[PDB]
Amino acid sequence: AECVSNENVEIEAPKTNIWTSLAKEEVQEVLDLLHSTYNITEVTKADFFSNYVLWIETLKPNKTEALTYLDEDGDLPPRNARTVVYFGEGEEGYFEELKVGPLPVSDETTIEPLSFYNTNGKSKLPFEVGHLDRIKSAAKSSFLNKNLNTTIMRDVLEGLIGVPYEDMGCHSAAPQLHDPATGATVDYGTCNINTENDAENLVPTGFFFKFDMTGRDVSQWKMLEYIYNNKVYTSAEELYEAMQKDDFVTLPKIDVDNLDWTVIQRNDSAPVRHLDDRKSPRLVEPEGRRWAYDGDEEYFSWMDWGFYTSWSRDTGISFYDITFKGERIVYELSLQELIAEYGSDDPFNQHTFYSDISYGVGNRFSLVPGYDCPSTAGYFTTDTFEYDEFYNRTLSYCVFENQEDYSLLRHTGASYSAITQNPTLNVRFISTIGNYDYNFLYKFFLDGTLEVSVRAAGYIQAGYWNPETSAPYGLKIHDVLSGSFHDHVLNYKVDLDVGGTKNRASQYVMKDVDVEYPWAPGTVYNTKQIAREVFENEDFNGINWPENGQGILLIESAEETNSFGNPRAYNIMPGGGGVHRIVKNSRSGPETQNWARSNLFLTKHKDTELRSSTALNTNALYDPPVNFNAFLDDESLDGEDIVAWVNLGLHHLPNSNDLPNTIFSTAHASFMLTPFNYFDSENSRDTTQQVFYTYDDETEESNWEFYGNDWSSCGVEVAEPNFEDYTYGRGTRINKK
Amino acid sequence: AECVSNENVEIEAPKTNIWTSLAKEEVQEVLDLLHSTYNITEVTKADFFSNYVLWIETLKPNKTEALTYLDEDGDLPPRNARTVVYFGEGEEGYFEELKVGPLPVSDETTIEPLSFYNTNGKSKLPFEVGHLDRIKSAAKSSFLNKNLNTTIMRDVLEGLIGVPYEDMGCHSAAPQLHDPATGATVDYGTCNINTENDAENLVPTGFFFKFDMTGRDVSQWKMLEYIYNNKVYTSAEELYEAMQKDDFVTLPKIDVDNLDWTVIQRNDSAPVRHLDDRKSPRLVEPEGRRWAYDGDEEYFSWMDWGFYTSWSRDTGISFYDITFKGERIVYELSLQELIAEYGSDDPFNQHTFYSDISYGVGNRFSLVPGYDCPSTAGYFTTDTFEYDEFYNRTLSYCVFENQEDYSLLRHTGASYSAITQNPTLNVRFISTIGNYDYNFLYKFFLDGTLEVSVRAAGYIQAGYWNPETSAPYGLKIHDVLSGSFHDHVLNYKVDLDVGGTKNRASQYVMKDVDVEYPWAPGTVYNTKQIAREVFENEDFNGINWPENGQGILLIESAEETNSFGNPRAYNIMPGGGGVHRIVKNSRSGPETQNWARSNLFLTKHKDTELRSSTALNTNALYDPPVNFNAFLDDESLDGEDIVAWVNLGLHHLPNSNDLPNTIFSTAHASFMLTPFNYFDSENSRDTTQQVFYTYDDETEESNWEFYGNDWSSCGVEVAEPNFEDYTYGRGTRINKK
Ligand SMILES: *[C@@H]1O[C@H](CO)[C@@H](O[C@@H]2O[C@H](CO)[C@@H](O[C@@H]3O[C@H](CO)[C@@H](O)[C@H](O)[C@@H]3O)[C@H](O)[C@H]2NC(C)=O)[C@H](O)[C@H]1NC(C)=O
Ligand SMILES: *[C@@H]1O[C@H](CO)[C@@H](O[C@@H]2O[C@H](CO)[C@@H](O[C@@H]3O[C@H](CO)[C@@H](O)[C@H](O)[C@@H]3O)[C@H](O)[C@H]2NC(C)=O)[C@H](O)[C@H]1NC(C)=O
Ligand SMILES: *[C@@H]1O[C@H](CO)[C@@H](O)[C@H](O)[C@H]1NC(C)=O
Ligand SMILES: *[C@@H]1O[C@H](CO)[C@@H](O)[C@H](O)[C@H]1NC(C)=O
Ligand SMILES: *[C@@H]1O[C@H](CO)[C@@H](O)[C@H](O)[C@H]1NC(C)=O
Ligand SMILES: *[C@@H]1O[C@H](CO)[C@@H](O)[C@H](O)[C@H]1NC(C)=O
Ligand SMILES: *[C@@H]1O[C@H](CO)[C@@H](O)[C@H](O)[C@H]1NC(C)=O
Ligand SMILES: *[C@@H]1O[C@H](CO)[C@@H](O)[C@H](O)[C@H]1NC(C)=O
Ligand SMILES: *[C@@H]1O[C@H](CO)[C@@H](O)[C@H](O)[C@H]1NC(C)=O
Ligand SMILES: *[C@@H]1O[C@H](CO)[C@@H](O)[C@H](O)[C@H]1NC(C)=O
Ligand SMILES: [Ca+2]
Ligand SMILES: [Ca+2]
Ligand SMILES: [Ca+2]
Ligand SMILES: [Ca+2]
Ligand SMILES: [Cl-]
Ligand SMILES: [Cl-]
Ligand SMILES: [Cl-]
Ligand SMILES: [Cl-]
Ligand SMILES: [Cl-]
Ligand SMILES: [Cl-]
Ligand SMILES: [Cl-]
Ligand SMILES: [Cl-]
Ligand SMILES: [Cl-]
Ligand SMILES: [Cl-]
Ligand SMILES: [Cu+2]
Ligand SMILES: [Cu+2]
Ligand SMILES: [Mg+2]
Ligand SMILES: [Mg+2]
Ligand SMILES: [Mg+2]
Ligand SMILES: [Mg+2]
Ligand SMILES: [Mg+2]
Ligand SMILES: [Mg+2]
Ligand SMILES: [Mg+2]
Ligand SMILES: [Mg+2]
Ligand SMILES: [Mg+2]
Ligand SMILES: [Mg+2]
Repeated sequence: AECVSNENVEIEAPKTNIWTSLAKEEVQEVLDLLHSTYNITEVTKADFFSNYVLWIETLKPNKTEALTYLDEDGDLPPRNARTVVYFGEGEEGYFEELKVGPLPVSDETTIEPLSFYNTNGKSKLPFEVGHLDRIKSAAKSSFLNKNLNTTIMRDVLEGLIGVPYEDMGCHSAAPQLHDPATGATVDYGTCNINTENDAENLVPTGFFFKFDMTGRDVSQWKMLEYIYNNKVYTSAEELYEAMQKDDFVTLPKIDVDNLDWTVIQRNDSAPVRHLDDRKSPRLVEPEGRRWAYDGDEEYFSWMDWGFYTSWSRDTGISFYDITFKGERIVYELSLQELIAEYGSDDPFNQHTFYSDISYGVGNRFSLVPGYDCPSTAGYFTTDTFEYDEFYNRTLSYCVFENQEDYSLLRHTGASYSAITQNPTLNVRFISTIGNYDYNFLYKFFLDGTLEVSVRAAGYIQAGYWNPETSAPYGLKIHDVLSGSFHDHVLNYKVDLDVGGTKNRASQYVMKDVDVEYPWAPGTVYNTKQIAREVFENEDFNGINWPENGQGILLIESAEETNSFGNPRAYNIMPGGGGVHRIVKNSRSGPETQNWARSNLFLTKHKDTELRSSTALNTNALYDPPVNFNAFLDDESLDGEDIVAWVNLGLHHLPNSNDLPNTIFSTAHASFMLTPFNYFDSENSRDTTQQVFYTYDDETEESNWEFYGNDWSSCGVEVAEPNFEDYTYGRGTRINKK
Repeated sequence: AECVSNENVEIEAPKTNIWTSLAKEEVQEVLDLLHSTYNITEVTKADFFSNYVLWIETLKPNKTEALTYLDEDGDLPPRNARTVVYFGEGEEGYFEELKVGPLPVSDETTIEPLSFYNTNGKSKLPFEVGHLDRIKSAAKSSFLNKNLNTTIMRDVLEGLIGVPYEDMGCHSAAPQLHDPATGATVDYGTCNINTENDAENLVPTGFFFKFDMTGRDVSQWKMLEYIYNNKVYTSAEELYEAMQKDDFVTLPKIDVDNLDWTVIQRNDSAPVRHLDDRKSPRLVEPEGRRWAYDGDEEYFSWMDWGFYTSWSRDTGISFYDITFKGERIVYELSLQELIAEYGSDDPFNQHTFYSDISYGVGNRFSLVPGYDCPSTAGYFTTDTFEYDEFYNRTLSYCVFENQEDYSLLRHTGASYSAITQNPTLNVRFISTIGNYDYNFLYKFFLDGTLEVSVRAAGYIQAGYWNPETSAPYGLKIHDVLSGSFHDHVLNYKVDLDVGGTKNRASQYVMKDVDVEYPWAPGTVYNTKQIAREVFENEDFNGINWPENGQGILLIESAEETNSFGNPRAYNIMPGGGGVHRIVKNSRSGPETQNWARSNLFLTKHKDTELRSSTALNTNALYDPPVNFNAFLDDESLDGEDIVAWVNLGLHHLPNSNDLPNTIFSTAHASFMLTPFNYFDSENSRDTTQQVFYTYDDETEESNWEFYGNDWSSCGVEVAEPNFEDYTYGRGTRINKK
């Protein structure tokens, strides 16, 4: 017979999602007010001397006002926007962050400089250290074409590289290099062979350059150097003349006629593996979906968990008010930043230290149904605003229930077997940022554990292989290609509030010790002990996971205990990828990413310490809007609202197993938040997704208790995914405007 | 319409499984020959002065003869049995290992002392350090009853504990403590309250004792001490008299009337979570099974992988001749040992250092269909022989194809999206050894990566909570219960043969370094580099995973390279649980478990270094059959057949989340073996389980390429698991005898 079908369930959220992105109408009201207050130019007509709007987004509520609303019948917090506007109308240009609110627009609405979350106390970001925005990108591109497409440079480039200028693409290293001592801003760059399949990163040419881009007048910008085979030339003419001499060394050129090694998808001439003409397995829901949601509030419930989601252009998804069995465990869980920091012999890769939130993690592409998420997933639409357009992104994140490949627990003994299944709620989004594809997963378990993970895939940023200098910095993975060495590091703000806001952070340290026991006087034993140590103060050094795993890190309630006197706690448990930066002192990130140097940091919660990086950090090398180290000022954590800033990372040394692409299976990092004396007992025991088998010794009869789950054979339709809902591109745009 | 069904596929193995367990007929021939050669007593009639047979199993072939057979058209290696026989007919008793072969029995068959794989050079294990076999267990049990069930001790026990002798169970700590300097063998013990649900480990009484069990004449065995509240009494009478004094302290007694906190299975009075009245998700195979097997040879194929399995009483499953795309990567992969080493204030837990292979990992229970493995799993029968009976164990291990919850790789760019699914082959067995349930998984990926993992669940071995002394060694997790601190450590023999047997082991060390580049003279940069270092010699210290993950460990072919000159290699990549023992010098395991002190060891392959522990190790504290450290003798590894002995572990400090049972989700350890320059490229690209989506900019049309996989909706039957095949117990026995 047919399996019993049930419909998807919707619920009403306990409260309003006060963290949600601005509605289209709210964005429009703000943009309209900006246009009536200032002389705003459309981005498509703008230059460095115009004013124009970049960003308009929710300025999220402060925590005390949010908690009063959620927990104590408080007023809705004010609805405010953060906007970022470039002002070029003055003697000097700058970006300024402005607060617009409250909303909706009324006679109470104002526009004010906004800086409370910037540790440097400034609303204004100087032009020299400005955002690499559409206007600056276009200016740089035009400048490079002006220099590289001369009669002489066309000849130089074709001579060295083997293809004409039209067949390559030249571009600039990030971040830019502004020197506050001299005022100069310089930048390096390289060229890569053009491909039809987005594989430019696998065909770097080894031709480099350096330019001065100081000031808002591009007529004063100048090429400083051309660099090739580790030699520096101070003009096109010098390099051209050097190339005419008999002693000139041209390094091996890329074979542009044979690029099949860069292609990801199956060669349909390839043999099929045995049985690969059968479809692989599918997850199904025989009795329908087991999580519920409020569509308007983006509030989700599953097996006694509840939470709200929010979306930003900078970072993608965040979670607020994460509750389990009716108690908040985490106020805010939010990815903060992702860096990719390269080491190299060459002046492009050695100057690459990406801030992915500067580019945007939340302004990318839809998920591919059936492949990126299981076919049983539900999909959600989010939005952003950039440069005069509201972007609606369908299939932006997905929610699905997995059946994990192992049971949650079991035991066999005393003539019974008791086994509990392990269904999990899963929230995923994937951000493809140029060459990289980052896969973010949040996995919730029946006992109250949550696992946060990331996997990376996509094309690597390789480098040109110069046998004389490249070997310390990468493996030779193709004829003229190095797998350039880099660190990925990701910061998560984990605002645990265990048994209320007032908490303590502690560690149980494990050690071997020699002891004598009262029951064997005089006999020394080498044994092992625990010792609880309280993290009394913010530690500038952060916390690194202990050698040989010899410690357990807790966030404890300051006052609440379980029935046996233990502080209610959650354990922050590292999984794979518990690594931080190798490099200590980067010229490409002196002060911009100071959270990335230890595994984790504990701080006192502050509304002014909203975020560990900003989209405005990356080029502001010495005076970024947020210098994370400002948070670390030795404050007591001993009965305080604590935030853990937890890092995941990978030291990536690409090899053959990264061509044509890196794989997600071995590029993985995760951590868990797991109850530790948070209850009196383990709290999955109430699930019905378990079996109790008993055997009677006398009667020789077995009994199976399935707790209302009928495992009898039944028929289902294995449904086609919603492929028709997937359209390529970075969201549907509506110009405002 | 209905999904297209296909039948399970069977294949013929390339060769015979020369590692397989003895057939019933082979065991019978050996037992018959032992009975005709020696005076053998049935185990049920045996004592310490009898001779009797314990074990009869395959003595696996040596490696060179195996490889000649597999690869070079060699003869089948000789078919031999290892037997272990207790001989008590002499002046002193001992166990002896004997080789019986070749088989089948003929005039060529002999019986010889067997010791080549014992580093101590002995076939004979003295009685004092003997196996804790059925005969010795029975003698100890009888001795304890003789002492503890006297009129005086019945009164002492009821007075201190609160229930009569009939309502408790008293038992001995493992290992025993034999002192070679004096010849004495002693042992500690405790008592636990009897339960109906195998939860005795949650109700330890805090009553301890110590006895001398030296020699084969039990009439000379003597109780030495009773220990209670950290006080030592040298007789029952002394303790009884102390208990009559007004100043005697009786510690708080267990509440035996309220033990519901020990119960695993659902309380059907408990509320149901929202939507838990719907069945959780199921994995299905819409087009049938995609792995094949040879049922007689226990040879398995999946997506270009091949391997044979073997089963032993000591360790469970092993893998031989693991091939990927027609090349052997691993000759032998075999779990070797699992230890559980406790630290405590009390003389039971402090003297607990289990060797789980002494008890047997491969002589346990069947898997529960649908719960222990997915419903799409296939199940396999294995066998053992112990104490006159051949045991056939159905549902002993399972094989299934998972769909992992994340794709293997993807990329979006240049108007396409390319995503590859991540189906994996999975081989599981579960060994429930008393209180512990160990879940072993071997997971194979499309690119040639394999992941080895373990998860633990079941009841903890807790201890009595004495407020005066217990706190350094555990948390108070119930009214009179400590979560005793312990290490789990597991050893795997990983005989990688990368591009042949002759290999090198290397590490790429990662470090930050200050450098000056030729293209910026005089400017110092702090960057990062790699350096390849060869492990030239066996290192007595072993290898511990590097701080901050700053290294990659390889097994390289000595001679074979890929097309870019890199040695073909596999990377041994740690996942979670990359920990080793905390304790350094245990009185309960001085020389018996010397592999457990570092994360991994590399040695030169030897047939005499078959195994890192034995079932005969645990009580032989100073002179075990195998002392692992004997393998570490500074031999060159620089172009040699290398074996990696890889450890997984957990430092377990039980908390509330371990009552009533530990959970598998957070008690996890794993490592991966992943290709590293082993090919020229990443080798999943030929799978059909991928999609290539393209978008045409001009025509505004999308195209989907599914490589022959039809995702159209189709009907399937979701089948009932084979629950009828699950019978409780540790295998069906046939007495031989
Ligand atoms: C959320 O909490 C933040 C941080 O406590 C609040 O920040 C405060 O915002 C006000 C403006 O609304 C700032 O006042 C301004 O200060 C400048 C500089 O002295 C002064 O010139 C202006 O006239 C104005 O008074 C205030 O400095 C700032 N506090 C901090 C510590 O930076 C914010 O108001 C809170 N948000 C909401 C919605 O309540
Ligand atoms: C597999 O390899 C092992 C290790 O190389 C071989 O072990 C050898 O086994 C023979 C017995 O079959 C041992 O010979 C005996 O030595 C004793 C002691 O000196 C002697 O008294 C006996 O008369 C006999 O010669 C030999 O010592 C042992 N080698 C080592 C290094 O321990 C084993 O034979 C191989 N198995 C197969 C099936 O070929
Ligand atoms: C607005 O700025 C533009 C130049 O960006 C200028 O031409 C125009 O006069 C300004 N508008 C007003 C009303 O002054
Ligand atoms: C580069 O110069 C060539 C001729 O010298 C011209 O045809 C082409 O349009 C130029 N490219 C760009 C992008 O300006
Ligand atoms: C496809 O396979 C053919 C034949 O093996 C090979 O020559 C070619 O390089 C492959 N093409 C691509 C695009 O991968
Ligand atoms: C965003 O997309 C959703 C789903 O298609 C739709 O309901 C909503 O109206 C869209 N918003 C706008 C203003 O386009
Ligand atoms: C075998 O041993 C038993 C004692 O275990 C003894 O009674 C018997 O005489 C022995 N058999 C022979 C044939 O000597
Ligand atoms: C213990 O002694 C009691 C009486 O003193 C007796 O009834 C019981 O059978 C004894 N138990 C055992 C296991 O010998
Ligand atoms: C079952 O639930 C009842 C009511 O909550 C409780 O009193 C009892 O202790 C539970 N029993 C078991 C066996 O867990
Ligand atoms: C072991 O069990 C399998 C499967 O039930 C069966 O085919 C085989 O005959 C059994 N072996 C013996 C000798 O009982
Ligand atoms: Ca907090
Ligand atoms: Ca602080
Ligand atoms: Ca080897
Ligand atoms: Ca050696
Ligand atoms: Cl300012
Ligand atoms: Cl090339
Ligand atoms: Cl949906
Ligand atoms: Cl302590
Ligand atoms: Cl700066
Ligand atoms: Cl011997
Ligand atoms: Cl109790
Ligand atoms: Cl089966
Ligand atoms: Cl090197
Ligand atoms: Cl010994
Ligand atoms: Cu990478
Ligand atoms: Cu444990
Ligand atoms: Mg909205
Ligand atoms: Mg009011
Ligand atoms: Mg208002
Ligand atoms: Mg509503
Ligand atoms: Mg506060
Ligand atoms: Mg067999
Ligand atoms: Mg012959
Ligand atoms: Mg023969
Ligand atoms: Mg056959
Ligand atoms: Mg050899």
